[PDB]
Amino acid sequence: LHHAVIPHGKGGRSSVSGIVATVFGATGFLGRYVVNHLGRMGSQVIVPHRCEPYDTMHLRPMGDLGQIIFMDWNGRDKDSIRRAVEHSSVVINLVGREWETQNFDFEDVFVKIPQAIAQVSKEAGVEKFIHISHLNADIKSSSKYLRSKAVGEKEVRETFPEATIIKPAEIFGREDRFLNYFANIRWFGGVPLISLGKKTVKQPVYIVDVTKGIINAIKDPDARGKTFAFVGPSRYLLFDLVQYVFAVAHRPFLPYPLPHFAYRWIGRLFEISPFEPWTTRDKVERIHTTDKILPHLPGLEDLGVEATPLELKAIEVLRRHRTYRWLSSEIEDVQPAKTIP
Amino acid sequence: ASATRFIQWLRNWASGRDLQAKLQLRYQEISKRTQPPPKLPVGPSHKLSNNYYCTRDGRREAMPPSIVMSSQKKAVSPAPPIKRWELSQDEPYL
Amino acid sequence: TRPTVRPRNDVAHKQLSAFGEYVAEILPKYVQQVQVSCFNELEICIHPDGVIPVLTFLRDHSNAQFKSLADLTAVDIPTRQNRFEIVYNLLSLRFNSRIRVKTYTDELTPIESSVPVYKAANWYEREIWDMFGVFFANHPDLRRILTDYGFEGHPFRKDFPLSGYVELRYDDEVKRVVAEPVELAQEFRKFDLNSPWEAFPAYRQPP
Amino acid sequence: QLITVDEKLDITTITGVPEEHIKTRKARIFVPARNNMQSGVNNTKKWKMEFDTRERWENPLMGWASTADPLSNLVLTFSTKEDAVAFAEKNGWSYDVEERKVPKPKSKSYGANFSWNKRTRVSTK
Amino acid sequence: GVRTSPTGEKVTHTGQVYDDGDYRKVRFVGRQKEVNENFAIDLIAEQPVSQVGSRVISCDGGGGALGHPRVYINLDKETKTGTCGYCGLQFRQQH
Amino acid sequence: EMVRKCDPHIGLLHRGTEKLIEYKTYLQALPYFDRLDYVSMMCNEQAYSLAVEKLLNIRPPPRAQWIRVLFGEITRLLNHIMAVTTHALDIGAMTPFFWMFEEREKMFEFYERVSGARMHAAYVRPGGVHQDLPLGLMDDIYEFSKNFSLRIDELEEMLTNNRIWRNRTVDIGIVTAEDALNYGFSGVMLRGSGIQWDLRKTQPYDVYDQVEFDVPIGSRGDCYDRYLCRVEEMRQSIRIISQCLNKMPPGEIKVDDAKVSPPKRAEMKTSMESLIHHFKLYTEGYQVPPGATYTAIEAPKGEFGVYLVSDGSSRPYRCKIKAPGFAHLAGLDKMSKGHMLADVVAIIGTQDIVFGEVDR
Amino acid sequence: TYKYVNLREPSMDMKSVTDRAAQTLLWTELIRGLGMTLSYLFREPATINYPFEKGPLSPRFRGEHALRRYPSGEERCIACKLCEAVCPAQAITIEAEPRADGSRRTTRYDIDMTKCIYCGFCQEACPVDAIVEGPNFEFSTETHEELLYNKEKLLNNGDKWEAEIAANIQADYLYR
Amino acid sequence: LKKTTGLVGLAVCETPHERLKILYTKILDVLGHIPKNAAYRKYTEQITNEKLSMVKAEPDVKKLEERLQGGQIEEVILQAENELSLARKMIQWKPWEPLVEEPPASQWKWPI
Amino acid sequence: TSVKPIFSRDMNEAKRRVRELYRAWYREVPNTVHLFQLDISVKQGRDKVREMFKKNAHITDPRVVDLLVIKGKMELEETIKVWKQRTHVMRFFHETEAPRPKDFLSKFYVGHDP
Amino acid sequence: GSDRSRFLEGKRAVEDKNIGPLVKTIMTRCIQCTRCIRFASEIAGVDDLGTTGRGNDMQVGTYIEKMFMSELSGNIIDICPVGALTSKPYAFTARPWETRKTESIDVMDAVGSNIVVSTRTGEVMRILPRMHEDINEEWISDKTR
Ligand SMILES: CCCCCCCCCCCCCCCCCC(=O)OC[C@H](COP(=O)(O)OCCN)OC(=O)CCCCCCCCCCCCCCCCC
Ligand SMILES: NC(=O)C1=CN([C@@H]2O[C@H](COP(=O)(O)OP(=O)(O)OC[C@H]3O[C@@H](n4cnc5c(N)ncnc54)[C@H](OP(=O)(O)O)[C@@H]3O)[C@@H](O)[C@H]2O)C=CC1
Ligand code: SF4
Ligand code: SF4
Ligand code: SF4
Ligand code: SF4
Ligand SMILES: [K+]
Ligand SMILES: [Zn+2]
Repeated sequence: LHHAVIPHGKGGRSSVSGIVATVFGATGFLGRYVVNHLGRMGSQVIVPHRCEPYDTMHLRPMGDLGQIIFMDWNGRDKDSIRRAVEHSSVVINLVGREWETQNFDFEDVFVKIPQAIAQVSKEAGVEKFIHISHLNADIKSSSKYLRSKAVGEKEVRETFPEATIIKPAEIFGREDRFLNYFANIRWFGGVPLISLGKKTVKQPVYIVDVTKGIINAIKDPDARGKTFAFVGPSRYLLFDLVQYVFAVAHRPFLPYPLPHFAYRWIGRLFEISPFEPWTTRDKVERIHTTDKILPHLPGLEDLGVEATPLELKAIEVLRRHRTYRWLSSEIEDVQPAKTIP
Repeated sequence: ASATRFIQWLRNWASGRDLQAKLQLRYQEISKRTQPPPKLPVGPSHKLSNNYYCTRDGRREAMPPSIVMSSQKKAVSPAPPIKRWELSQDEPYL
Repeated sequence: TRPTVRPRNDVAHKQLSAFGEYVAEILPKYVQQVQVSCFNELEICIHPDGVIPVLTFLRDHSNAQFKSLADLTAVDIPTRQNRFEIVYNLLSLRFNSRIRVKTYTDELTPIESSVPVYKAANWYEREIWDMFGVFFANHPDLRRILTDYGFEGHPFRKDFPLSGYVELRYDDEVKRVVAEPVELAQEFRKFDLNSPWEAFPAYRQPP
Repeated sequence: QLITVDEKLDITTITGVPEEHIKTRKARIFVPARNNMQSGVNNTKKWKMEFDTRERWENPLMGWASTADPLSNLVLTFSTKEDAVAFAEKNGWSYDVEERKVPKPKSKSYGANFSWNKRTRVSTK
Repeated sequence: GVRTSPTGEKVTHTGQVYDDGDYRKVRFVGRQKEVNENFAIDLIAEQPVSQVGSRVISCDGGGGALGHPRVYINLDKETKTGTCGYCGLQFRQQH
Repeated sequence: EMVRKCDPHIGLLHRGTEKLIEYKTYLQALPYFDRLDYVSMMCNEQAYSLAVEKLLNIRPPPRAQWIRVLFGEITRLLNHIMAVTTHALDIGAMTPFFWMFEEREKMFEFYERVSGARMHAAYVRPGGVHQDLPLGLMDDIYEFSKNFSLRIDELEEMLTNNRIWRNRTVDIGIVTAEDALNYGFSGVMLRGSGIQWDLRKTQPYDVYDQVEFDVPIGSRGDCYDRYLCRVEEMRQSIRIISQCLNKMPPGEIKVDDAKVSPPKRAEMKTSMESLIHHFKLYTEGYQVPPGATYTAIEAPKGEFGVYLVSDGSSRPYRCKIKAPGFAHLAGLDKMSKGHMLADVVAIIGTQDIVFGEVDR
Repeated sequence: TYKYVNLREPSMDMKSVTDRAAQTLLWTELIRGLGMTLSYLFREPATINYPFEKGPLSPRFRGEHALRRYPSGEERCIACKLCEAVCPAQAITIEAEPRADGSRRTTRYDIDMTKCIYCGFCQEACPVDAIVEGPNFEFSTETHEELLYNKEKLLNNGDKWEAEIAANIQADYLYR
Repeated sequence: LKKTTGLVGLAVCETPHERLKILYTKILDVLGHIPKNAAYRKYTEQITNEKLSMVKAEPDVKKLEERLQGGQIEEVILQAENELSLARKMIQWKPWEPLVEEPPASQWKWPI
Repeated sequence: TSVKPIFSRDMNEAKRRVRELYRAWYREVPNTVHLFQLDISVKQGRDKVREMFKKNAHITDPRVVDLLVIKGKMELEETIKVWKQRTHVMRFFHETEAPRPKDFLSKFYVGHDP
Repeated sequence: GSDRSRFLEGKRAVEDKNIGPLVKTIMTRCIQCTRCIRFASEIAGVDDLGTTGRGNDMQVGTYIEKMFMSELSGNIIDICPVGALTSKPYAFTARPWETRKTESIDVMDAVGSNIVVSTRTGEVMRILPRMHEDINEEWISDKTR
């Protein structure tokens, strides 16, 4: 170890963890938790960002002076990528959109960009590489999102064979597009579900569990060249999960079946939005994709993390969706949803 | 200083005062920002003789407190009663 | 006639000495020591049991009339078995004089609240309790006044570290301000300044 | 009226000190040694209490010396060894005490410099 | 003078420069490393030695009370110059 | 909107000033006093300087004492402007604040010209003052003073006889003389109720026994009488300043004793004794003989005192600061009985609170 | 001596009672207060046109710090550490060693400008006028780290501001 | 009769001489229950008699305030009430008794 | 060994005060979870309350017990009157602090602290 | 002493003397106390130091160019009351007030000399003797120092 990266202190804000991490896509939902955890223990974090600097302001309080470094980068320019990684010991890739745009599509963000980061990182001598894939990645999937995840995951593996690839289920948390997505359907009255959501099983995972898994993968030498599946502790039918969301938010729940073709037609309607789409056809498919069971892969327990149950943290996410009448309701008012042994 | 006669009369009348004689903005009546150098005086201890520090050493004349009573006639007060104050001849009543 | 030396006032010294023993004559049950400093301040050292009798006498007696509690505070001297010294600074407008009354206590012994004598003492005693941990009995409302809510310890104790044990920051994961063990990017640099040569022979202590 | 409390004074649960900085610390009770660069002895009069030294590391930004030890600068002065020990007992700290070192009395004789037959005779003044 | 390390980083007048593999140089990427280009060690060495006709000379740095404390320098050795310990000006005895 | 209980929760500006001072030499601790009542900076410095001078048994020279009184009264003007105009501003009269902070702006210029800092001058020190007046400064103070009384009149034309101002202030926050004494009040909080007390008169310091001035006294013990007392005190400060300008004597400005006050720079660079004493004063600092004093002054907000404990070394052992606003705010609940929400706004202003000194 | 601020007995003659009746009903004292704000409307305001115009300062002003040189270009600082000792805020950090020649010079000289109280004790303590507070007060930054000055930044400040600094010391050094 | 005492909350006394005779007399009676040799009894009887002599000798209220040298006559009456309250409390406190306890060896030794 | 008491003459009186304070805290936890809108459950709050009482279970000095009860009551008054904020109430749970090892080997790897 | 000077003349200036790599000599600071001479003779048993000339020009030194390299030579740094004899390795690195003093034991021999380790900001700056009458008195060897 070079002398500047020998750990020192007691793992606090002013300590030296010895980690020099470049986190791509740090300005997102997962990125803010990864940067927070890295900063807590005194890591040097490089945050290359495409967005406008106002949108990185929430990251600045997460590290001691000089520990959070911001760079500009473009996914299509390799000089920008190489400048951001050439001094790092671990590169973390959290890049992704849930929708396509006129400038970037699922192939671009889930294949070309991850491959370029892995390619440039390897040439720069970066030793650790963590890449976030998806539990349901599949070339036979209806959703181009999941098809692109399968291709990119493969690509990263050849380009950077020692990469740790992490495949989470849907991640729930304060800024998620999962529990919040279901709660915001109330603005349309009833909740449409394909086949009433009785033919779908989800295994959502908690954001902090995923973050701790990523942090523990950096330090663990066993995590190199491995693929992990980060899943929550319980499996639910989609109908029960959405019903549970509305029970915690104390909103009237009026589910009704909607066929795939009709509901695929609603997704394209919302895709017209030149801004962030409320929903897309791809999202409709992903929501209704049953979460795979991959026993051969290691999970959170193999990284020393106890998966946090949904029931213990839903109120943390869903309290703000309640009206004034129900804001103060406590965590014990709603019965847990039915699980699947 | 540049106000016209009419405005000077108007604002003088409105305030009831002669404002021009006591203007709140500063002009040429204030000191120059470049001044001749000073030559400051010296204190009384600047002497070449009869100036032994032991004879003008305030700190070394401070003594530990005088013990009046340790737990080892006319009544008195801490000081004489305070003399009563007098009304100002300048302006007793505001 | 000595421009740099502070002049003495032996009249005030004489007057304060006479009053100091006058108080010792009237309150012998409590007064343990009376002294007058070279700059003419009178201190009465009393047994803690006599806080109310002594302060009440100084306030109400016709030759005292110390109607104003200027200041009430504590000093921590760890080398003493009664480490805390409680200091009352009183002012008599009638006689244009000041007097200091001092007592002592430890971490576990309560001192009687002097709010019945001086209503000014209410917040001064909360501050002493807050910063030193001295408990004042029969206080109408004793609680922290200066330290953060839930703060642990008494910072003005000499053995409490300058920077404390905890520091605060905002944590994005829990979306609130959190407290965590203190780490300093630059440790406070302790200086050893005392000269090894004695400065004031008048205060030398026997070997 | 007074009560009998038949216990050794122990105030560790009402001082606010974290658990770690009561039982892992080691206080040293000593009289500081004279700074040998000077002859003055006025800094060898009182007893001191100090705690064990812990890690100091370099701040990555400026290179300053960082610390996570809240007691690094805590030094207490006491009149006697007994006072220091009593303060450490009631606070729960493990301590080591070191006897005061007083210089030995020397036999000095200016005339020894000019001895008729001894080796103390000097060859220069 | 301001050298440049084989990486290209400028070396300061204190001899500081991050070595290869020191992550801390990331702090200068997209920015710059602040280096004063006027090395005092070089500038003082450009002052000519002053010839004086006495064994002892005094230096206050010039400018009276604007200089440094006045010190007296011995010039007895002829194998070297007398240097001011405050400002580094050099003096030599004129035969 | 009737107030039934006022429970002031303070300590939101507690910065452990008194613990920090224990790690500082006596010189190093002086700037902490600028930052207590940060509206009366030099008055805070003077209270500390008097206390240290008393323990040192030294005396500042006459010119320094005169400069201290001069800038003490200038500081009283700075404080009373802030006290009255922010009080008026809280009651809804915003305009006088602007007229008068242009005068306050001119007084920061006097601060900056003697110290180089507009507010935290650190100018008054144990032994005298740091530097002598720059040439031409007393002329400028005189020009400022010659017009200030007119500015006070303009303030009075807006408030004093304004029936709206009187409605908001008359019979609000009445405190009896007996209560004010027992509650630890001082300054205008005593004189508003008729108590005839002013430490500049009864326990004078520096050269206050050489200037003539009148102490304003109220009759009804309410906000309006305390407002009038503060306004009249500004006129008396102008009266004192006029005497300080005419009576300013020549001579040195810090005690000619280089074991307390640092030598002049020219001497430090020439004399071996001066260099040694400069070196030691700016590293170890002067030692103070062991002792304890409670020293107090008539600060603009009332009695400001320090209980300063010395253990013989160059760093104070204990420094308890007596802030007048601490006692006054503790009496806010007493004064607000029977009043409405908007009166508590007036009562807070009449007490003239700055939480730097209250919380330290 | 004391005076009464509010101890008046008002006149009860008919003229005085009617003068107060007119005042109450006709709001005369309220109109008088309007006249005073009207008189300010027609005064020239005190605003200056910042940043084109600047507030007056004096040579003593305590602003941004700088490390100075002798005319030959040698550093004035001799690593005596008096400024570090006196700094009330412990804002100065210094390391030193013999330079490549025999000179006593600093290898580290930092000022944490976010610890500094701009008190000027360091320039008072300095025996060689090496560390000064300059006249610059317009150096606000976008990041905290930009206010942690190392020796290179401070030497640059001295080289940047020496022309003004030397003239300010020239105006004030006879008061010091 | 004065219009005001000038101190807020201190009302003007119609009959100051009569009030002062009653209060000093009450003080003296209360002092008669303190032990004879107690210093509080001796000093307080001494000063109380002195004031009582002035009250009888001088009938003019303005002139009486000049003798008593204790402020307004209403301030003197209040002070006599305070002393009377103190005397009653001193009987129960009994501070003429010997010192309750010596302090520890060097409780009052400064510097340490 | 004769000293001035605070509130309790002996340890049996002191334990009566301790039991009373425990009841007040036990009753309060349901309200505190509601008013402050905490994401912990009432059991968690009551478990934390129990934990804080058991760290002091070894005291044998009634004056020390009297002070802990005194401090515990001020602590409770801050909570009931909502002088505390959510951050102060949650400081008891140390959510953002990582677990420090207690075994020798884990301490050995990280650093030098005993 | 007094707080000021009345000396209105020029000062003496003495030339410096090389006595080896451990002790720096700035002899204009010497106050002619002869502590080094007496230590060199009596404690180290070396008669190399002395005084030359007389009057105001009397100079401490070796007269000839000579090294004072006793195994106890570093102790003349401590006894010298002024900065005339200072430590070359320690030169300019630290000031006294800013050092933290750890009382420790030397391990360069089996004598067990008591020392004070002076540290600053997590760095060892110098070694000083610590008086122990029954071991090293108040000296240490050069290897220890
Ligand atoms: C021949 C037969 C004829 C019969 C008719 C003859 C009658 C003629 C005389 C009648 C009286 C005329 C005036 C009547 C108007 C109301 C007067 C009034 O009520 O003002 C008094 C009011 C009370 O205030 P105060 O003094 O505190 O209390 C009094 C005792 N309680 O105080 C106030 O109201 C003060 C209000 C404060 C707010 C004022 C803010 C604005 C001030 C400037 C306004 C200028 C007026 C401009 C009007 C514009 C016209 C369009
Ligand atoms: N439910 C979930 O959240 C799950 C997430 N994942 C994966 O985890 C990773 C992060 O999830 P999440 O944090 O929710 O993703 P977010 O959409 O929340 O944040 C995406 C990040 O990628 C960056 N980014 C997106 N497109 C581009 C682009 N074209 N060029 C440069 N930067 C870009 C964004 O930066 P900007 O803000 O500048 O656009 C943002 O920082 C993604 O790969 C996602 O697929 C896997 C399984 C489930
Ligand atoms: S101005 Fe004051 S606080 Fe700032 S560096 Fe200088 S001495 Fe320290
Ligand atoms: S700047 Fe001045 S005071 Fe500070 S170390 Fe350098 S020479 Fe000494
Ligand atoms: S010990 Fe130092 S001062 Fe004394 S003679 Fe030797 S060199 Fe000179
Ligand atoms: S520190 Fe001592 S030896 Fe050195 S120059 Fe100053 S007085 Fe002389
Ligand atoms: K030496
Ligand atoms: Zn020079």
